[PDB]
Amino acid sequence: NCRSEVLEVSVEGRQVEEAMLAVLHTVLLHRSTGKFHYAAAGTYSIGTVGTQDVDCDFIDFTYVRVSSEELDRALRKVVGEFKDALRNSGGDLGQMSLEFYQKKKSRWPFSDECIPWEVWTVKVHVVALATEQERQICREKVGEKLCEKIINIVEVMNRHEYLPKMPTQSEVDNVFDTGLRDVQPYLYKISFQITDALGTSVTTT
Amino acid sequence: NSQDRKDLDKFIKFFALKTVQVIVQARLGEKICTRSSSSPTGSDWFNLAIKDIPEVTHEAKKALAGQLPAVGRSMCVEISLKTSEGSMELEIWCLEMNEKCDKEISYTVYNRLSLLLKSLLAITRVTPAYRLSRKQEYVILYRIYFGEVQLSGLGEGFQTVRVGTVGTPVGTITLSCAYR
Repeated sequence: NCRSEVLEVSVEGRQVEEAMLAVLHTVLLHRSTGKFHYAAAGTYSIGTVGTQDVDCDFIDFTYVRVSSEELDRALRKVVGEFKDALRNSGGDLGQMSLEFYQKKKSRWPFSDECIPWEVWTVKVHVVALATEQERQICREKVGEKLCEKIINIVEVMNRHEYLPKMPTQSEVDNVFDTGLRDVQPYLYKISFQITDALGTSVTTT
Repeated sequence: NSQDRKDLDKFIKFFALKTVQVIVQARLGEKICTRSSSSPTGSDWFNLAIKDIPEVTHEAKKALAGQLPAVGRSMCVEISLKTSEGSMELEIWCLEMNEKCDKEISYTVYNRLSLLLKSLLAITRVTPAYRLSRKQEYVILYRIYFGEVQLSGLGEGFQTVRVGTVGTPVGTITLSCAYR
């Protein structure tokens, strides 16, 4: 019964990237462990995860991410593709989604089914600014908002009970992404989507 | 005792030590950067690279005096600021132990404590005292003690951000922060 969480931020254009990187990394900070080194007997040792602070150029904000420079590009590139799509879409509103799934083996010939257990969606609202003062004020207020966002992500990280059980050695790529050198995230995929802004009903009001 | 609780009290002790480490280091005015490692040392607690500051460790053990958080006895880390005139309690981080016993629970606790430390790494950077401390005029202050959690020194209208909770056969640990 995959759990879903929705966030929303209102930023200037040149603030999208960092904003996105602050959310993703934060989530990926909680959804990753040290790299497993298995022994033939079945036991395994767990590596050590490093963390570092990222100061934002365009936001008055700092966030903690894992010290894996390949993960940082797996994020920066897809965030760059989303940032490309937003500008190409014109004056309309976009969103990115981060899903954590596990692989489940199915009998031949069926492909193994990816079952998601957790999905994080953040909706991006882009505002165009006109003066330099608006830019400065935006730099501070977006920082405060992102503080609230990280706080809520952390509280959700307690309100979520389920996690996949630890795999055995041959079972490990059904649960974890083992392609990185310095961190072992849960199996995840990041996609994005440019929304059509819809209306609000004049019923409850 | 049973060895499982020897390991559990060891886990709680080093979780408290690393908690103080993370908070104090998050108030030192500079950015923290530690490296990952596939061949770790025997001193990488909770699979995290958190370097111990020996002075912070000495004040943390001297405050601890050889005991652990329990029902009624909680570890607190007070971050304050003293102007050139001269004492605002900015935030008090609270490490509690609760009555409820998780009887349906050896290393699940270890991993949950690791995740809680990661949440602490995240939360310590989004409270106002962080960007207050990164621009230091002003000098940041820390003080570790057992509570008897004394809230009043902050002010009226405070709010509590809950870092997280972890369940153990001996009780549930609660890490939170009351900040100005």
